[PDB]
Amino acid sequence: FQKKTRHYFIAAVERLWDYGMSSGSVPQFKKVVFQEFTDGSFTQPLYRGELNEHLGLLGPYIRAEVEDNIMVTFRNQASRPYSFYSSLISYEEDQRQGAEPRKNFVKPNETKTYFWKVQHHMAPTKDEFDCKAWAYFSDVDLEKDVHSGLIGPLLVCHTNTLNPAHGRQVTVQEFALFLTIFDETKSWYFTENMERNCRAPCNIQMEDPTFKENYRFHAINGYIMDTLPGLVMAQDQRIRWYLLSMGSNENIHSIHFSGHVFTVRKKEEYKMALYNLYPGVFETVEMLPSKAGIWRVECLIGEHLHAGMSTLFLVYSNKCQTPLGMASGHIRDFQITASGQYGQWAPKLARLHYSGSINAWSTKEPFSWIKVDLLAPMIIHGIKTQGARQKFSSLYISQFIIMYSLDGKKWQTYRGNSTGTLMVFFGNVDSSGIKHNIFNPPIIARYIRLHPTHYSIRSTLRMELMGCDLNSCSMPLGMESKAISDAQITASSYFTNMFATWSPSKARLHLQGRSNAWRPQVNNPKEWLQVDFQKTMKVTGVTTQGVKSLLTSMYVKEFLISSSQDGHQWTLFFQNGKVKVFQGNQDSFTPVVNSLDPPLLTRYLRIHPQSWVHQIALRMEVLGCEAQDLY
Repeated sequence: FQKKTRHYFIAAVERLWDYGMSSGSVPQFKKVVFQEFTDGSFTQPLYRGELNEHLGLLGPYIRAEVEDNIMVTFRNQASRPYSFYSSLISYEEDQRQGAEPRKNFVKPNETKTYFWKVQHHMAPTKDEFDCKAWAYFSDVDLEKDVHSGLIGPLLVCHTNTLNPAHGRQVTVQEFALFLTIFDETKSWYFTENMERNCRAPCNIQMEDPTFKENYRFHAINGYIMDTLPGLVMAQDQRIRWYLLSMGSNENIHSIHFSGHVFTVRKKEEYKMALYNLYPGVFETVEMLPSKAGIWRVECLIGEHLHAGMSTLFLVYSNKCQTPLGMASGHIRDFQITASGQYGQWAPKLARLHYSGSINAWSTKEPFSWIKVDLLAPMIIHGIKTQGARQKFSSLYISQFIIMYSLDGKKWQTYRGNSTGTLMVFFGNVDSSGIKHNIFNPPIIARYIRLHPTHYSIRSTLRMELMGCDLNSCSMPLGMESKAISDAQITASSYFTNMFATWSPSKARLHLQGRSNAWRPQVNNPKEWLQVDFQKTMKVTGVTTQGVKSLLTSMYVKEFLISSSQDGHQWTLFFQNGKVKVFQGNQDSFTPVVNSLDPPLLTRYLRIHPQSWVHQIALRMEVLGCEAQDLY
């Protein structure tokens, strides 16, 4: 094993604070931020990827192991000079000095570089977790420059915990949360007060009730209206929260995650439901978010919640109404083929919460649709839909219909609970409106289409899909295991006397007994066996088999299948042309791998025998799963 020298090429620059969710007269503000750069030339702006966009408005992640080397090669690009400071900032030796000027000061365009051995002084212990949290910031004006925006996260971990892939991922997934009430009586804000807001209409509210940050900025970062973007994780892959509070002396932030419970190491580990974040207390805390859906982080201190802390997060997965991974799924998955175009393009980047100005789907086309391929047959319980924000303009989809496909070939429309002809969905009201439409129940698709019925200024959408897995279903549905009850299967008829009862309940793949299968009362090709599923299912295929009656051999050679949603009237199974002549059995044992070209959407599944051997006789199984459960 080795040690590593890990240099971070980092600078300070401005831009700042977009509001643009929904809730036009938005101000510009112009505070400072830390920024990662590529090298010593300081050119490439090191594009903040989907995996750390939550980080947004503060600095990048500086990271090391125990016996390691940390290096910062820093440039300042701003008006006030700033600096780089943290707890282990091991400055060495003495000098031919005048009472030790150990003052860190970094002038604009000058390059102050410093590097140090990270000793076990910063390190987590055996009683602790994989990695500890620390803060870096600017020490020049440590009152102002924390409100100025120079907040930074530092991660010190155990040896053999990081990767060649950068950072660590061994069942991890890490997010820093940065709780501060910001204020502009601090950093340079004179160059904001009469820069923007004022020209000839000015001279309104000096310091008297104008309090521009106590008008707004309760930060969980600085994307902090009631919403910040990239809090994206799996419901099993057990997440580490890096919770640091900063700011002034009221900046006690009592934070929780509704529906979830976390575990905090200290001496031993003990289990907590909310944490009181104190200014200068840098916490590391873990959870296993086994409640799938959509939640939020909030500071539960009354007044702080009611001015910008009700901030979302999203947990994808299995168990089993989970997101399908519009954040953490596929970097640029499926989209359209023609129906989607504005430069700022289609899915590609139409994901729920995704930040920036180039963000979401965007078409001024009356005949529009988007289309995801879920790569597999999948459960989809619902959809969260949301709009995007323009120049000064609110723009979303207000109504939509959904279509889906199981194959790629034959699509149809959708129909909510007894609704009418077509299921009309309500969309957003605004450019934020996380309108979590559940599909009451089902859709086993692979492909989903969203078509707008009405729009604002364009057909504009970003979204996330709910559901899970089936069970990835070349798996038995429950005829062998008997998850499908003996009450839950009827046939057209059954053969019964005294020595035998060949009831429909017995049509199971490997059954023994005297009457060990289904047989009808007489032998017709308009006969049938019917599985009721007490909820709506997907079918991969039907595995058929015959009977060893001790008398003679008995099996079904050829058959047809019918489906139904109501349970009473029947739409039957077709090829590309006429009905499907299914190839079946030849013996008293041996099961048949008999699957469907379109996989079947159905709650009611009927076997219709055609040709047989000696009598019609059936043992069987269904391969499949649900998706959801009715209409």
